[PDB]
Amino acid sequence: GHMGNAAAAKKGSEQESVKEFLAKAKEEFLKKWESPSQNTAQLDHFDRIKTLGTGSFGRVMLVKHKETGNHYAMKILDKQKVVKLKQIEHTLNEKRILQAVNFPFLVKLEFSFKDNSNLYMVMEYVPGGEMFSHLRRIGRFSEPHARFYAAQIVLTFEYLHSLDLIYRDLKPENLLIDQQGYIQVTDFGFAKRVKGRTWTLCGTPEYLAPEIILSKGYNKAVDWWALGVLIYEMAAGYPPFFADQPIQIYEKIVSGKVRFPSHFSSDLKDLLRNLLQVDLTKRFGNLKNGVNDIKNHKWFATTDWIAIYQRKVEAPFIPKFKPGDTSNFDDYEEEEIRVSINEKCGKEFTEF
Amino acid sequence: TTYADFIASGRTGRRNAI
Ligand SMILES: N#Cc1cc(-c2cccc([C@@H]3CNCCO3)c2)ccc1N
Repeated sequence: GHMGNAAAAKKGSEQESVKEFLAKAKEEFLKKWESPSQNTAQLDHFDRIKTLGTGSFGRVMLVKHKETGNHYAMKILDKQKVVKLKQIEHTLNEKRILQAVNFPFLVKLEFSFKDNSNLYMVMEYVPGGEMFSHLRRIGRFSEPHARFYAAQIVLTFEYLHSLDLIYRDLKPENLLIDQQGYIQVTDFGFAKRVKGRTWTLCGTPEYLAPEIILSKGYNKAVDWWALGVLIYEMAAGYPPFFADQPIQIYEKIVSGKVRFPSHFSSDLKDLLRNLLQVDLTKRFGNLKNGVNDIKNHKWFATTDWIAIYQRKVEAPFIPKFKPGDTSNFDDYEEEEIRVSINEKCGKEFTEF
Repeated sequence: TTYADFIASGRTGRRNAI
């Protein structure tokens, strides 16, 4: 066989220890999921510094806590705009997930609160900015560098899926790099508690699994497809399926054909063919052996999963350290934060 | 080349969700 007695016993023990960790982590998650934290700071505790990102319903700003001097990233959502754009459930769900999860590669919600006009989520500030910018600048990551990031996503999805959470938003734009070179996942606006199947068309074209495109009910295996897309794009510098228009992207995704750069190792191509598998009965992460088919793949043979979790592996890349430096985020026009004398949409946001 | 095709796609910047 592939393993002698010592190696097989070690692997079996490791896999049983994962089950034990996940059972405890579920218990902790469910307590916070059923009794969420609310109203843990207020706006005048913070000085606003600068905008790190903007969207249709709000913005993320660097702020400084006046007493500690600590910097945070504050997501500000205009209650009236959230209602108008039909994002009440997504907004409440994102905050409920963030306050309940706990994992070293998931961003931490330090405070949350609301006022007459806005909802506020105060999260850790992650000064390395988005993986996206680093990837486009460097061009592509070497296989060991891509693997270091991929291993963190594998463990994060193993954790989230144990909680029956599907993520549905994986892409370099949604992965931040911290000062130690490790990944932080921040956006939970498309995540959903799903024990079985779900049906919403959501995600980003390049990262959509075929079953989403084909308007099927789908499950957590869409996240493993997305992992394949991410690994490919990290190692190649471009994603496996692209075109001028989304419809042409979708034709490629559903086709069952993927092509690889000549510098990809055979081990990498084998992993990617098993992740980017259209046939759900064959896709890694969706078989009887679950996440272990991925973690035990030859491409990950050098990965010490516990050392990654414990953050004891030396990262391949440390973003330039300039603690409130914003250099790894884009520049945006600074608009004011207005708070009305009258409470807006109170009933809709009671749970926030 | 594939890289040139990627540039030609116009989808090298940050991608929006559907
Ligand atoms: N630090 C930090 C931090 C930054 C963001 C953030 C920064 C830029 C853009 C975005 C959003 C959502 N993903 C990409 C699309 O626009 C989020 C979110 C949480 C954070 N804790």
